Amino acid sequence: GPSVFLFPPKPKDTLMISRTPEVTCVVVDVSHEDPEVKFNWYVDGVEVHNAKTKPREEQYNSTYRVVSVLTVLHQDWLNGKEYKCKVSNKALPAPIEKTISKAKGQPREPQVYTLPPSRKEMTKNQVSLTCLVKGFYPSDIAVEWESNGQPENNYKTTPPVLKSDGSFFLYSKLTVDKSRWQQGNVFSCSVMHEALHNHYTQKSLSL
Amino acid sequence: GGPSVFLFPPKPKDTLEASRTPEVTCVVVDVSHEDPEVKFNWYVDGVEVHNAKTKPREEQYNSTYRVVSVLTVLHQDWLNGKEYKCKVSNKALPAPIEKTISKAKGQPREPQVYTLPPSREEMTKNQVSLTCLVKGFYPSDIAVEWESNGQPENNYDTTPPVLDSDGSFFLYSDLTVDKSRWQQGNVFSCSVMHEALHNAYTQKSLSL
Amino acid sequence: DCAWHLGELVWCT
Ligand SMILES: *[C@@H]1O[C@H](CO[C@@H]2O[C@@H](C)[C@@H](O)[C@@H](O)[C@@H]2O)[C@@H](O[C@@H]2O[C@H](CO)[C@@H](O[C@@H]3O[C@H](CO[C@H]4O[C@H](CO)[C@@H](O)[C@H](O)[C@@H]4O[C@@H]4O[C@H](CO)[C@@H](O[C@@H]5O[C@H](CO)[C@H](O)[C@H](O)[C@H]5O)[C@H](O)[C@H]4NC(C)=O)[C@@H](O)[C@H](O[C@H]4O[C@H](CO)[C@@H](O)[C@H](O)[C@@H]4O)[C@@H]3O)[C@H](O)[C@H]2NC(C)=O)[C@H](O)[C@H]1NC(C)=O
Ligand SMILES: *[C@@H]1O[C@H](CO[C@@H]2O[C@@H](C)[C@@H](O)[C@@H](O)[C@@H]2O)[C@@H](O[C@@H]2O[C@H](CO)[C@@H](O[C@@H]3O[C@H](CO[C@H]4O[C@H](CO)[C@@H](O)[C@H](O)[C@@H]4O[C@@H]4O[C@H](CO)[C@@H](O[C@@H]5O[C@H](CO)[C@H](O)[C@H](O)[C@H]5O)[C@H](O)[C@H]4NC(C)=O)[C@@H](O)[C@H](O[C@H]4O[C@H](CO)[C@@H](O)[C@H](O)[C@@H]4O)[C@@H]3O)[C@H](O)[C@H]2NC(C)=O)[C@H](O)[C@H]1NC(C)=O
Repeated sequence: GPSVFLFPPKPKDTLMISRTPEVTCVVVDVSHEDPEVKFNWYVDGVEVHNAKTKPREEQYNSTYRVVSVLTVLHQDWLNGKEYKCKVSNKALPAPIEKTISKAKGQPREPQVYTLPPSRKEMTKNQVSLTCLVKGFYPSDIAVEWESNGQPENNYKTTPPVLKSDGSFFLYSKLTVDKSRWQQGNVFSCSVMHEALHNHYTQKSLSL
Repeated sequence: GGPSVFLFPPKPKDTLEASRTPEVTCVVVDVSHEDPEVKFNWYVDGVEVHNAKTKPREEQYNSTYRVVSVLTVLHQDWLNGKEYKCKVSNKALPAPIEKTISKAKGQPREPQVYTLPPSREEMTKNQVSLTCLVKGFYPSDIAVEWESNGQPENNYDTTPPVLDSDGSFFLYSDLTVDKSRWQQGNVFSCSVMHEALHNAYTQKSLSL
Repeated sequence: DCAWHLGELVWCT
């Protein structure tokens, strides 16, 4: 019958106190005949009652997709409390239970370095500004670029790569006009990660 | 249902290094026990070829067999864009399954290769990172290595390619070395293999 | 000790 998938909140939502993180319990292959689903939610084995069901959606293979959403607290999440979804349905001999938590293990702090473009790059119209973020754990991170308090348009971040010491690294590349670089403009690399002080840090780069 | 086919390319490094063996790889899965026989036909630009190596049935212990056929390609042929077709026949399919793969199509672009020293800030630690930025290349097939004094440097990690906003690709490679070695002035080299470079090869040095 | 990100509040100790 139905299958259950449990999904974590977005990294930023857990890190920014001004945002609302949520775990999502997704039930697929719910039938046209027994469409009723009952969710039970537990936080470290203690039942909570604040979840809300999203509107039910019919798929093309004519099953329903049924979804319960639970608001979690930043620090509970960050402290690694366990969230359990219990799904009941008549097509189901017994209820299905899935459990989610933050990635297990001792967090490690992102070492963050800015790197100026190569001299050999000064030939081209555009130069590359490089932010190296390394030795972090877990891999939940956000990395953005800014100048004079404004987000920069043209940058790309590599996905996190697992190093052989068990931590992650990535690089973010900012592409700007040679002028802006050359005329002293200050650019900033911003990182969010649970293990940074205030989940934040900012490193700057200019000529 | 019936069998499913997956057709895998050779490794970029394999297609770029003459001493290496590039292979196209046709994998048939979900072969039943009651109908285990599988026929492979291989084509290169629509012309059938006869020298693929097909391996015996492999028991998967999940009610199915897995069967693999491996085609060795000529480097120059993969590099010049020849198409490779795997056609798979089995009694549980209504019709045979054909899959085709080739090198990505698009105007090849030369990789810009820039080396970047460790940050001043990194000098408080045992080990520093040496960076190789490789950008603007197309297609995404590429290989990156590191060396110092004619000897290979193994302690590195390279990001997969990332699609850049101008439709070209970039990646970075981090060679991580004992700080002492950097401070000595020791010369390190970033090596890049890619089709659009002269000699499919380039070497940019990095030192103090 | 508050960190802010583009005018948006991240975290205070
Ligand atoms: C009938 O049809 C349905 C689906 O309908 C079809 O969908 C596709 C296939 C179309 O082409 C059409 O045919 C149809 O419309 C079938 O339902 C599917 O069943 C699969 C199981 O058979 C199931 O596979 C499992 O998926 C997991 C990942 O799912 C992700 O990612 C995919 C995209 O990659 C996405 O489609 C899913 O919806 C889901 O997306 C995530 O949702 C979460 C929760 O909402 C999001 O995060 C939250 O959301 C908001 C943001 O908006 C907020 O931030 C919240 O705080 C946050 O929590 C998240 O953003 C989404 N991610 C992405 C990437 O978009 C896999 O992990 C899982 O793998 C695991 O389990 C496997 C076992 O099956 C193992 O093999 C494996 O190793 C792992 O253990 C599965 O692969 C599909 O998800 C499911 N599809 C959908 C749409 O629900 C159904 O099967 C079919 N029935 C039949 C009989 O054919
Ligand atoms: C019964 O079991 C089999 C066997 O599976 C194993 O054992 C079982 C018991 C389980 O434990 C499995 O986890 C085990 O793997 C099951 O067979 C599987 O069926 C899947 C389909 O249901 C199929 O999924 C497709 O995978 C594609 C990628 O496959 C990669 O990557 C996975 C890891 O992600 C890896 O497991 C595969 O082996 C394969 O790895 C690549 O293999 C090639 C070939 O060797 C390598 O290329 C060669 O490498 C050599 C060196 O070795 C040399 O360099 C050659 O030059 C070179 O060609 C390559 O290096 C390997 N890559 C990596 C990273 O290792 C996906 O692309 C594909 O995606 C598609 O899926 C959907 C549509 O189908 C779409 O959503 C999507 O768009 C894509 O189109 C599929 O997910 C599994 O690959 C397949 N596994 C194997 C081992 O064959 C079988 O299903 C199961 N049946 C039942 C009923 O239970």
